[PDB]
Amino acid sequence: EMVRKCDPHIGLLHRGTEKLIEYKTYLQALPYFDRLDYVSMMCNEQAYSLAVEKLLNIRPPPRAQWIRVLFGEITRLLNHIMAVTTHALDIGAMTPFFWMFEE
Amino acid sequence: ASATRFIQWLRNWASGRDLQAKLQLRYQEISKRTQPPPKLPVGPSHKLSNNYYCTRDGRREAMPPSIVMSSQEKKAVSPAPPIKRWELSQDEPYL
Amino acid sequence: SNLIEVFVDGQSVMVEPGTTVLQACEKVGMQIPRFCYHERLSVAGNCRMCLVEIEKAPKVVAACAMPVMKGWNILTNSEKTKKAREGVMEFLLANHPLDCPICDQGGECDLQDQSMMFGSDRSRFLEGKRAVEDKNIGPLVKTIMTRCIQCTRCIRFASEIAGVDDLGTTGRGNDMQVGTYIEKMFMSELSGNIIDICPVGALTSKPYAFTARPWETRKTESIDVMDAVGSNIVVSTRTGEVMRILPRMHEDINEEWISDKTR
Amino acid sequence: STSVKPIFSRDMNEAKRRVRELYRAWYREVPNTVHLFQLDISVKQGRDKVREMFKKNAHITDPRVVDLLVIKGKMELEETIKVWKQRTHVMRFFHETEAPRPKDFLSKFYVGHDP
Amino acid sequence: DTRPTVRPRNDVAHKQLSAFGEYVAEILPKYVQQVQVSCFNELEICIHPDGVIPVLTFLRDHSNAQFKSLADLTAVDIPTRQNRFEIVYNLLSLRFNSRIRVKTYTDELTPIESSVPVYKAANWYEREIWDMFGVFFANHPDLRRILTDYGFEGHPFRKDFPLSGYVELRYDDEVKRVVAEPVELAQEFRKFDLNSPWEAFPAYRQPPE
Amino acid sequence: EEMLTNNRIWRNRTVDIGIVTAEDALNYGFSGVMLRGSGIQWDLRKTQPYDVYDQVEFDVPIGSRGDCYDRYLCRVEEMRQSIRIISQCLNKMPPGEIKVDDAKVSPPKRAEMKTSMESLIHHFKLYTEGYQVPPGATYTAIEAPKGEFGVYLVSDGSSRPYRCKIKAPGFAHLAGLDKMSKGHMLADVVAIIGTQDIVFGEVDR
Amino acid sequence: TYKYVNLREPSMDMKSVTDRAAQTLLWTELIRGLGMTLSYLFREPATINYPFEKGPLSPRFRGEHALRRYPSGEERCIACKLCEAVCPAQAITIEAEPRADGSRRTTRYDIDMTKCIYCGFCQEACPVDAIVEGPNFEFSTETHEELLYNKEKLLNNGDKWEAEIAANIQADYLYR
Amino acid sequence: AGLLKKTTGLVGLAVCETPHERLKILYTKILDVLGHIPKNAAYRKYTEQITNEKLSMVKAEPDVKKLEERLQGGQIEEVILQAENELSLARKMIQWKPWEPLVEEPPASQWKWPI
Amino acid sequence: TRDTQLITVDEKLDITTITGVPEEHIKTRKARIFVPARNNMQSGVNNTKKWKMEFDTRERWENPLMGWASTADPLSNLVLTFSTKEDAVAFAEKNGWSYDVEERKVPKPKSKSYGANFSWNKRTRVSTK
Amino acid sequence: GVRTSPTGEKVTHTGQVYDDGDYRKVRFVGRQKEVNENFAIDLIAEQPVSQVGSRVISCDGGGGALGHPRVYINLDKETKTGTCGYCGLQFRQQHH
Ligand SMILES: CCCCCCCCCCCCCCCCCC(=O)OC[C@H](COP(=O)([O-])OCC[N+](C)(C)C)OC(=O)CCCCCCCCCCCCCCCCC
Ligand code: SF4
Ligand code: SF4
Ligand code: SF4
Ligand code: SF4
Ligand code: FES
Ligand SMILES: [K+]
Ligand SMILES: [Zn+2]
Repeated sequence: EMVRKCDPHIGLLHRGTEKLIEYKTYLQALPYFDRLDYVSMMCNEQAYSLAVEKLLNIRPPPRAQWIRVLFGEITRLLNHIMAVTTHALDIGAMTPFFWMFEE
Repeated sequence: ASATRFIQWLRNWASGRDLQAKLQLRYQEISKRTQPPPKLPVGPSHKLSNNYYCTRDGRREAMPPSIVMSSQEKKAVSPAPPIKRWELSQDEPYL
Repeated sequence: SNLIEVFVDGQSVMVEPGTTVLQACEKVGMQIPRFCYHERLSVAGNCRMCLVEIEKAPKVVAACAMPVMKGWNILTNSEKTKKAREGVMEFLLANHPLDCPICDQGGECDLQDQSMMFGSDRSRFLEGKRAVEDKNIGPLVKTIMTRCIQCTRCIRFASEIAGVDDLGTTGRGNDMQVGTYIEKMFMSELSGNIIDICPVGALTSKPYAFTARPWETRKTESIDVMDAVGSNIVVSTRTGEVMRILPRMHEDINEEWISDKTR
Repeated sequence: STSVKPIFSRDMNEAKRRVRELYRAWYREVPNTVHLFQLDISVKQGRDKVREMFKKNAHITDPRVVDLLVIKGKMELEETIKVWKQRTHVMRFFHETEAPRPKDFLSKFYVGHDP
Repeated sequence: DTRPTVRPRNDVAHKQLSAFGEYVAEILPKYVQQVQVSCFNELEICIHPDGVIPVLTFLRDHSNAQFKSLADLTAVDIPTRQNRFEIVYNLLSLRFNSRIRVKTYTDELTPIESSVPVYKAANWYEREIWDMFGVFFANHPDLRRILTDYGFEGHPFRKDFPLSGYVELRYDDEVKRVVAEPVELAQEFRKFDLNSPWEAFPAYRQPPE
Repeated sequence: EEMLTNNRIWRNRTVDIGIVTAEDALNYGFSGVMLRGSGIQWDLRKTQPYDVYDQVEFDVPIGSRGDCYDRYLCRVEEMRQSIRIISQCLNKMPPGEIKVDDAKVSPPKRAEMKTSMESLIHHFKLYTEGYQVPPGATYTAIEAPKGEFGVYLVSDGSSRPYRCKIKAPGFAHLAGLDKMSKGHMLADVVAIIGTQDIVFGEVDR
Repeated sequence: TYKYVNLREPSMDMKSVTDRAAQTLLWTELIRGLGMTLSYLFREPATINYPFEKGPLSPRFRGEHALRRYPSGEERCIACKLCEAVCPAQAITIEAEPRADGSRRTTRYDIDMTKCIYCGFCQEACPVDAIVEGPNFEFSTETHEELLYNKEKLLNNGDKWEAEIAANIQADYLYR
Repeated sequence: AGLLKKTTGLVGLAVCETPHERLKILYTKILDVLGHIPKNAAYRKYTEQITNEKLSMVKAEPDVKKLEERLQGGQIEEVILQAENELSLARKMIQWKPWEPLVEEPPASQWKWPI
Repeated sequence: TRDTQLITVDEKLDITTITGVPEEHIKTRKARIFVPARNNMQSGVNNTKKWKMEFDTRERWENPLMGWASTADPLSNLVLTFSTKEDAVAFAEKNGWSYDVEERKVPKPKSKSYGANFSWNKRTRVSTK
Repeated sequence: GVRTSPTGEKVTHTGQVYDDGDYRKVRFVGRQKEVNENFAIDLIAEQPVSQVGSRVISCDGGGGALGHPRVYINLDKETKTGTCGYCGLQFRQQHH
């Protein structure tokens, strides 16, 4: 049970996202970004929005920026609960997953 | 909230924290599910004068990239000034 | 030889005498906004959307009608030019009906597209709007004339292409109405082509009414066989069905017109 | 203009060496593949299929293209040898389910509009 | 910067990044073909594909650069170009808090040199490019498909590959396995023509032909 | 933390497991906690700030041993700092509009669309053709919970992007699993997968 | 600013050394963890008694699609096809023709609910509030075909759910 | 100098007991390597200029913590590693010879965008 | 100059075998290289600036269940953009497609005079403005 | 209203019905053909014509922002009733 080599085989969830986006409008492509790191949904939206705004050379309003950061940090809590409580479950600590998934 | 006084002590002692102050089950302190109607503000461009779009058109202010060089005793430079060393937090430097 | 020299945003273009500011801007790749000008119709100069600033001149000139003069520098992207376009578009849309969802011209309307590119993003018109009667000019052309922007392209086409002088303007001012005054049919072997030239949804095809939208149609370039002229056409197909026939420009045959039978 | 960076082979003679070497590796590997994947084909059938794939491209004369085809083949070998593939992947070369498609004018005419 | 809706401009970065581009071009004339800095302040270095290792190593290791992190390595298919594939390297310098984009080109048959010697992150990125675009990176530790199915033939991200592909899978009870068959769609993908006939951005108007 | 932080079993499973050096982490393309567990002082919210992250105060957790235990502590402390940020965002939330007041990009309010001709036109075009984006190419990155998340977006001037390459932090982290798992048992590899924080929608795309 | 998560050195006085030894030998910290699980045992569970109790929702919830009517009973839809154009999944199919009274109305309005991503773009795009994602989420089926919705299905859903749909719009139309 | 650091803070990086001596050795090594590079080459003219700056600061400042602040390269061990990297790069430049003119100009419209 | 050590290949470029395309969708497909016609319903000319490549239309049929439009042609919605006819022809040739080129139809320059509307002796006189 | 075909199948508001020889009506065997009984063409006709005292009237469909885009209808023709292109409501000008 000592690991000599690891060969991660991926693509079992490759779903031609980047090609599909070229057949969609910029707005139509945004939901694809929620479904990438589907544990940090609003964070992925923000990156795409920032890129498009930069190309558009526009600026989001101030209140929207504060809302983005607020929900970006809520989204960080959502991700770090899953990361911590599924790291623990895989290691055998089942209980914390249930405590924190209620949050 | 419905826990008897003995049970509150037992679970407070075992955990070690006053759990009744910060309960994890929401009760009546949440917001009402029916709220008064809103009235939202308007943007800076909701003006009837001095609001020509040509003065507030970001897309049209975007220019093609500058061509610094093309095949068609200076001091050395860095991409940007060297970064500033971070400072330890004064709230709690060591966890 | 006889060519004169003019400048479009500072770039030199040599144009034959009699050429218009508009036609000069084409030779550098710039398309001036337009609603009334059509290259195959007579000049009218009534929409005022082609207005463009000439450097060292205090008045904007209608590019569609003003010949170029030697040495003129044409400022197509100046503030004065851009503000003139926004003002004109604002007047055009003031009494325009809110009909884009129910208007078959949606997605292929020059008023929509030129509003997006050369107009403002909002309205300051807090008044009521004009409404107009609908006029029956036959079974092939549907008239929702509240959408008319009074460009007089239909009037000019009928007189100068079809040879029929049945379309005109009745009244004056905001109440000026394009039509026949009397109840008449604009029936002709070239009647349908007023639908194409009309930049708005005022004139539309009755057979094609409501069936499709511009973006969902695949364009196939074929030929007409109803006659021996061999008019070049476009066949718009959606989901394995033929929806409409449109002209395809060929200078040496059909120009940009087709017959009603073909259409 | 015609001067181009090579991939491996500098001439078709050097490339055709790699094609033959690749055929050798495939020919040895079919017997194990039938045994390991527990296929219901014969070793002759598999070796015939290898010959067919090598025959399809029997017209090429560009050293660079032949190098890429050899590269792609060798990748398929690593997959099959290491059992990264599965029985469904190995048996896709034989197109068992695809009923024979007509290949004469009249037969195509009776069924559809395709050339 | 008092226009509410317009992105602010930062000229200090534009002057800084522009100078560093002159710095690279002067130091690496043998490979640099073009240097450009954008309106939103990003520097792009465009190089001959034979300077990938020299240019990347210099940027990684030079004391006035120190781009130690390869954030991304990707490709773009532009069919009209005779060298249809544009290889893009995006690098991050933590020391100077800066980013630089390096661009090069190749075609279907011409290999590019693997950057794994410079950044060990490039191993998988280069595998993805091969799998998705079909570009071969020479002297790679293990070049093989990474995202596509085993036995998948074709390079999906090329602009000439159909969106829904050429084959589709199902389970057949006769052979008791998953089989691949030519693709037939109950509802064909509907191609919408959205581009407007009227120009939108004059500043990018291409010179007439 | 009572259940895990000082638990000798948890520490045994995570301490000195998956040690990644600062130098290798950079060249292998790591980001986020993977770098910060090794002692690299880097958080894009502090160095390349976006939105209003420069108007909020927070501390970046940093590791010392580069192990799965330090990365556990960084993530758990990052949760605390997010609560710190949320408190500031709640109290300094400004009034005003929420989308850019430029209706050639952002849709107008439904009331205006039903009353004004310009608003309806923009609504019609924004939901059919969409806004046209000037030609260009940008790499835009953020400090996502899992690391640096970036998009290489290419515009041809039309309303539909030409190319969109997605940089996912897990793509590089997974490629480092072999290096991170050298001289370890099967159960340790299970832990190394978790400390990396891997979602395969971003790794595959 | 930054903080160190694990860069503290222990105290080497005998009392501290002895205390750590007790922790090692008497498993104090492990016993501590058992207490937390014991405290949770005497806490009220967070479970709800579904289906007799339901999870909270908001008026903005995006659920089963419905086609609405004006108070007259006339269909709100005018076949503009904006929903069809914005749908990121190409889940909507529409064919229209002039009705016998000359109205612009649909002959086909099909939503493939196995293509839908329930994004709500089609209710944002609609200029007449005709297509809405309703409140319902309990429409699971025993077959795929039952999830390919046509115009009649979507109209029946509107007539089925109109009372709830209208009230939710009344609550949120000022935010929209 | 002062009291030696217990740790640099970076995993895999070891504290150097002789920082100034090591830096002087490496920077001097770089200048020797740069001598072989042709004079007009910009790599020599720039690398000399920055390296001789860094060398002067080491000789001027005895204390390590003051030296780190002035060098702006992080901990002194981070600086030493950077010196080794530049030395490695210098030796590679001699074989690459990037001071020579451009090998080949690109195709006509290779860098044109939009197309 | 370039010192990679290069080879000479005098064969024409053909990449059909390394593209993964089925044989049927190469030999039997006819490409069309054209500049799209201006939509006669609009006067803009920005969609006539670039060459396109399309393929021949094939059968679409009604799905028995819902009446949708079903197809078996993988190249149905494939449209490529090129800056020039030469670039397009090269791309088709290397991919082994048969092609037909149709030349660009440019609007002819014209004589436009607002004065002619008021001619004294000519038929260009307009009877209405 | 729902009228039934000679086969017994219900006809829809789009006039769709399967003819006698169509095999696709087997999908309804043991199940049902779902048809909405409220035909919008019949219900709009029930609404009375509105008498107004102007040449031009506006319609928003009711509810303000909850209706349809505001349009103005000309009532200068006395041989017909002005109809809304969105809601189907009819208006007539009342002889002054
Ligand atoms: C007085 C007259 C002379 C007679 C003197 C007699 C000797 C008396 C003093 C001896 C002290 C012995 C202490 C107890 C034994 C120590 C065990 C030990 O070695 O621990 C070290 C071990 C190891 O701890 P570690 O973390 O230090 O491991 C590494 C060890 N070093 C660093 C030294 C290499 O601890 C454990 O055993 C952990 C066990 C994990 C599983 C725990 C499950 C939960 C159990 C909770 C309930 C426990 C109560 C059960 C009661 C059952 C009732 C029926
Ligand atoms: S003519 Fe154009 S702007 Fe007017 S309603 Fe029709 S689509 Fe809208
Ligand atoms: S009906 Fe059309 S073509 Fe005629 S004047 Fe009005 S807008 Fe112009
Ligand atoms: S909710 Fe989104 S995906 Fe679903 S039908 Fe509406 S627009 Fe399409
Ligand atoms: S957007 Fe609304 S009105 Fe337009 S077709 Fe869709 S449902 Fe009908
Ligand atoms: S185009 Fe010149 S006034 Fe109309
Ligand atoms: K028209
Ligand atoms: Zn109405």
